[PDB]
Amino acid sequence: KFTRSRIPEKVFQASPEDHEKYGGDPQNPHKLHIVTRIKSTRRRPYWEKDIIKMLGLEKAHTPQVHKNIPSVNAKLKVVKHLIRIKPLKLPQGLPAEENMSNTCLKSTGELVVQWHLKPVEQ
Amino acid sequence: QEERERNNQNPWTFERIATANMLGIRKVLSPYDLTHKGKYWGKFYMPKRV
Amino acid sequence: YKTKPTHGIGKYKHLIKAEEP
Amino acid sequence: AGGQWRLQQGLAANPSGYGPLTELPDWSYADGRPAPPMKGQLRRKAERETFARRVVLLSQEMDAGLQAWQLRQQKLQEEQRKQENALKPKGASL
Amino acid sequence: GSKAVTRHRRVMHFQRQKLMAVTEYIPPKPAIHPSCLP
Amino acid sequence: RGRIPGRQWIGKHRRPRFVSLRAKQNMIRRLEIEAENHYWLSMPYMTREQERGHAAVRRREAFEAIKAAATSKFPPHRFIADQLDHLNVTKKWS
RNA sequence: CUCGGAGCAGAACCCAACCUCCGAGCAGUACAUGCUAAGACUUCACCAGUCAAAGCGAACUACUAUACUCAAUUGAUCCAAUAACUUGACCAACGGAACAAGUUACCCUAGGGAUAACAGCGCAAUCCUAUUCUAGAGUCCAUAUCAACAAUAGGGUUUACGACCUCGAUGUUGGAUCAGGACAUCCCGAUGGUGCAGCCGCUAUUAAAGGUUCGUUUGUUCAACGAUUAAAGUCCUACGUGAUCU
RNA sequence: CCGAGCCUGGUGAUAGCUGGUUGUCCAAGAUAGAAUCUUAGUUCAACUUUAAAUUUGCCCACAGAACCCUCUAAAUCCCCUUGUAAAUUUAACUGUUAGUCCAAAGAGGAACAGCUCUUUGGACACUAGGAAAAAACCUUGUAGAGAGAGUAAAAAAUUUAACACCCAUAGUAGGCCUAAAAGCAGCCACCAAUUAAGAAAGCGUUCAAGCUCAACACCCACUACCUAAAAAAUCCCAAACAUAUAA
RNA sequence: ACCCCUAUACCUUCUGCAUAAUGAAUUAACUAGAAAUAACUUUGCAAGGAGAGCCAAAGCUAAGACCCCCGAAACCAGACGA
Ligand SMILES: [K+]
Ligand SMILES: [K+]
Ligand SMILES: [K+]
Ligand SMILES: [K+]
Ligand SMILES: [K+]
Ligand SMILES: [K+]
Ligand SMILES: [K+]
Ligand SMILES: [K+]
Ligand SMILES: [K+]
Ligand SMILES: [K+]
Ligand SMILES: [K+]
Ligand SMILES: [K+]
Ligand SMILES: [K+]
Ligand SMILES: [Mg+2]
Ligand SMILES: [Mg+2]
Ligand SMILES: [Mg+2]
Ligand SMILES: [Mg+2]
Ligand SMILES: [Mg+2]
Ligand SMILES: [Mg+2]
Ligand SMILES: [Mg+2]
Ligand SMILES: [Mg+2]
Ligand SMILES: [Mg+2]
Ligand SMILES: [Mg+2]
Ligand SMILES: [Mg+2]
Ligand SMILES: [Mg+2]
Ligand SMILES: [Mg+2]
Ligand SMILES: [Mg+2]
Ligand SMILES: [Mg+2]
Ligand SMILES: [Mg+2]
Ligand SMILES: [Mg+2]
Ligand SMILES: [Mg+2]
Ligand SMILES: [Mg+2]
Ligand SMILES: [Mg+2]
Ligand SMILES: [Mg+2]
Ligand SMILES: [Mg+2]
Ligand SMILES: [Mg+2]
Ligand SMILES: [Mg+2]
Ligand SMILES: [Mg+2]
Ligand SMILES: [Mg+2]
Ligand SMILES: [Mg+2]
Ligand SMILES: [Mg+2]
Ligand SMILES: [Mg+2]
Ligand SMILES: [Mg+2]
Ligand SMILES: [Mg+2]
Ligand SMILES: [Mg+2]
Ligand SMILES: [Mg+2]
Ligand SMILES: [Mg+2]
Ligand SMILES: [Mg+2]
Ligand SMILES: [Mg+2]
Ligand SMILES: [Mg+2]
Ligand SMILES: [Mg+2]
Ligand SMILES: [Mg+2]
Ligand SMILES: [Mg+2]
Ligand SMILES: [Mg+2]
Ligand SMILES: [Mg+2]
Ligand SMILES: [Mg+2]
Ligand SMILES: [Mg+2]
Ligand SMILES: [Mg+2]
Ligand SMILES: [Mg+2]
Ligand SMILES: [Mg+2]
Ligand SMILES: [Mg+2]
Ligand SMILES: [Mg+2]
Ligand SMILES: [Mg+2]
Ligand SMILES: [Mg+2]
Ligand SMILES: [Mg+2]
Ligand SMILES: [Mg+2]
Ligand SMILES: [Mg+2]
Ligand SMILES: [Mg+2]
Ligand SMILES: [Mg+2]
Ligand SMILES: [Mg+2]
Ligand SMILES: [Mg+2]
Ligand SMILES: [Mg+2]
Ligand SMILES: [Mg+2]
Ligand SMILES: [Mg+2]
Ligand SMILES: [Mg+2]
Ligand SMILES: [Mg+2]
Ligand SMILES: [Mg+2]
Ligand SMILES: [Mg+2]
Ligand SMILES: [Mg+2]
Ligand SMILES: [Mg+2]
Ligand SMILES: [Mg+2]
Repeated sequence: KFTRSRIPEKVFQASPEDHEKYGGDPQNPHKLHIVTRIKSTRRRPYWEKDIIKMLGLEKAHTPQVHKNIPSVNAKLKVVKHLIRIKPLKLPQGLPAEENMSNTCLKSTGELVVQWHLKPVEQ
Repeated sequence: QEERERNNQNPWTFERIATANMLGIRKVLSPYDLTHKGKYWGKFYMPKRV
Repeated sequence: YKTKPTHGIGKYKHLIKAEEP
Repeated sequence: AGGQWRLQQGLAANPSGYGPLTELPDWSYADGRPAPPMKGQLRRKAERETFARRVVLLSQEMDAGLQAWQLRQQKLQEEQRKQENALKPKGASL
Repeated sequence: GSKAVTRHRRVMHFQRQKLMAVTEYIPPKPAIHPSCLP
Repeated sequence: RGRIPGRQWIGKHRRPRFVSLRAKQNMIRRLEIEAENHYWLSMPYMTREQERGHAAVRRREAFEAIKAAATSKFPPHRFIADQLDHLNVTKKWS
């Protein structure tokens, strides 16, 4: 019978080789996720369809930010085959009230607080 | 056979993908495939599978 | 329960000689 | 075509995504007066702002939650010290 | 349909069939063939 | 002369299907994406103990809005002007 | 054909087959198995069924004593019997119609390819063929020839199975007529082997251009028989072909 | 036009059965079972729809849920947090209750079926792309216009059987058994001559002869020690290509 | 205009129909959803409502809004027919 899958915890234990490959820092884990759905929920069990709705991933290729906490990660582990998970990067820190309207999320996962639409002078 | 599994240069193995439910592959696999690891299909045994 | 670590705590027939005429 | 190359340069895979080719105004008045913002760009500006505010809201909740947990741990440590004090022992030890 | 165990080799699902092809054994390939070295 | 008994893709005897070169590459490409997802789920920012209760206030207030909207259902107000304006259908020039 | 236990259904519940097994239509002991009443369970509805603290009244200061032991151990309404209490069906087709069997090819109507006979299709148990294996037979000799126990493939001609198309119709044997095709070749051609002297044969490779009889009996396909022939081949074609015929 | 006439009337007989059922637009919408002279139907549940009330619903952390027993199964139940926005109750009803394939755990058959029966999930009975055509596999869903753009799934690979050369005397026809057994029908031993050769590994002879192998010598045979085919009936079946920087 | 590219009529019935399942030559005309019980919605009046009856522990009165067509073989009565 096809039932829900229990993923062993050994799968989610990063080796030192993995850290070098992906550049993550285990001592400074990223605060937020960037979850994007890249696979259809059709031809998948209903519990995967429901979790996608809970995460706000109804529309594919639409980035969504979620907190890097065990409860949120538990939902991600169920539909990890339908999504792309990337860490959110803040080169200039969190957006402030002054630059709320000048933010953009680049394809590299970086949220830039200034977006001038001009070439760099350097 | 143990040597073949040790020096296997393929980054992807049946055991790793099936146990981790990668790609949702367990929707087309069997619960016995968690322990057979792709070496057995029905009554048939495939010695070349690693 | 089976999955719990306390599985089989109530087993007693393995301590008794099998009397099956 | 060339979606992967654009990703390697930090650009959007689809050229219609973020960038000067899309977000810049398509036209302006001949005398130089700027045109009103395009309705598509207004939708993206509002959608980006909500995403930016959600990032701040999630970050502040985790920061506040971490402080609350740390505050509880500090409070728990102090409670153990107070219970140690009691009446002076007597009897055999005196 | 057919049961889990069949006398003939049952046709695998295409998703499973692609998994078998991807996870084939790849023997290590030396940079220089051993017969070409002393 | 070569025909598949019954339907092609169902039954005991099926038309064989073979994995092309690009079929393998597509599966490997998606396998690499999921492998990176495993890495980013291995480093939670907070533990389960620290996470507890950090968003209870917002969640409770969010549901109170749902309750408020659910219990606010009522017929709309009715105005005299709306009823009287129907007399304008026979308005004529003098 | 109703009810209960176990497997299928391995761990909360549930879960079918004209599925695999074992049983029930009682018995025994009490005579407070008296009355009443929170909160619950429930056989996937309902009906029905199940457990119950407290309290009243008893028992009791020995009695695993307080809703008997026991798994199922059973039947609604109406109605009938009775002063009352209460009782009454193998209504077993067991949610039960108060009481009604055969036959129809003399048949009719409404439908159904939701469902059989016909053909197609699926399948290959059965049937057929090849190869692998080398016990045995062939005086000796496994492989001239034949072949056991088994193994791996293939064919879709037999008998079955399934019920997918057709019941606001897809007309059945055999024959006549015309034949199309397959080769797993009966004859004719070309070859290998032989337990091939020759003459006749056996076996295998290759070959589908050509040919493959007339009659007695039988509705016959067959089969038996007569006389021949270089030979009187095996099958498919909606068991080829009835808007061509019988 | 008689298994019992015909006409009229009851009669608009009845039909769980078949057929048909008329303007535009949008929205929600595929559903465990139980009983039934019942399985071609109905009623109650379930599911679905509308309106309404007010409050948790779903996803789930530990802790927790059986002994008997062969599979020490995949899992489930419970469940705060969290991510989410639904859920229950009240009022009023209809329809669905003749199911198909795929994956998985099983049962029946033949470890047959496009077979049959359950369970978990998917898809179909809705869109579009792909696997050639294609309900059931893959990709993908929320709707319009565009002579823009990035992508998803998405093309079938493979071609196999050479092999050594050279050389051989002898105790002795070992004993026993046996008509005969002489290396080679059985039994026992399996010692020894020659630098070198088993009281004989495979053939052969009625028994013996006879032909090989294991010996010496010569000498770099300086070997792979992983395997195997084909046949159907109208007419093969896209055309083709081994070479220009992986997109 | 055609040539190019794309496209398996419709209704019904079904698990599923281009289906070689059903009906249809075509035109015009004719030919098929009738209502209580409550409930809902909108007025009136209000512990009363209603133009005797009836209902009423916010009810009551009034209105709006839901329920098809064709077809048997038969049965019976009374006539008419050798
Ligand atoms: K088939
Ligand atoms: K009955
Ligand atoms: K069969
Ligand atoms: K028929
Ligand atoms: K011929
Ligand atoms: K005759
Ligand atoms: K019926
Ligand atoms: K001898
Ligand atoms: K029709
Ligand atoms: K019909
Ligand atoms: K057809
Ligand atoms: K049809
Ligand atoms: K027909
Ligand atoms: Mg199965
Ligand atoms: Mg076909
Ligand atoms: Mg059980
Ligand atoms: Mg259940
Ligand atoms: Mg119940
Ligand atoms: Mg009591
Ligand atoms: Mg009954
Ligand atoms: Mg019952
Ligand atoms: Mg009755
Ligand atoms: Mg007769
Ligand atoms: Mg009659
Ligand atoms: Mg009839
Ligand atoms: Mg049928
Ligand atoms: Mg049926
Ligand atoms: Mg017929
Ligand atoms: Mg048939
Ligand atoms: Mg036919
Ligand atoms: Mg076959
Ligand atoms: Mg012999
Ligand atoms: Mg011989
Ligand atoms: Mg066989
Ligand atoms: Mg046939
Ligand atoms: Mg069937
Ligand atoms: Mg017809
Ligand atoms: Mg004929
Ligand atoms: Mg012919
Ligand atoms: Mg031939
Ligand atoms: Mg041939
Ligand atoms: Mg000739
Ligand atoms: Mg010769
Ligand atoms: Mg015929
Ligand atoms: Mg004809
Ligand atoms: Mg005929
Ligand atoms: Mg007459
Ligand atoms: Mg009628
Ligand atoms: Mg009837
Ligand atoms: Mg809709
Ligand atoms: Mg009855
Ligand atoms: Mg029914
Ligand atoms: Mg639940
Ligand atoms: Mg909860
Ligand atoms: Mg109803
Ligand atoms: Mg079926
Ligand atoms: Mg289903
Ligand atoms: Mg239907
Ligand atoms: Mg297509
Ligand atoms: Mg869209
Ligand atoms: Mg000697
Ligand atoms: Mg001797
Ligand atoms: Mg001899
Ligand atoms: Mg010897
Ligand atoms: Mg000799
Ligand atoms: Mg030699
Ligand atoms: Mg061609
Ligand atoms: Mg083409
Ligand atoms: Mg076309
Ligand atoms: Mg049908
Ligand atoms: Mg079609
Ligand atoms: Mg036609
Ligand atoms: Mg038609
Ligand atoms: Mg019909
Ligand atoms: Mg007409
Ligand atoms: Mg009406
Ligand atoms: Mg009405
Ligand atoms: Mg009619
Ligand atoms: Mg009568
Ligand atoms: Mg009469
Ligand atoms: Mg007369």
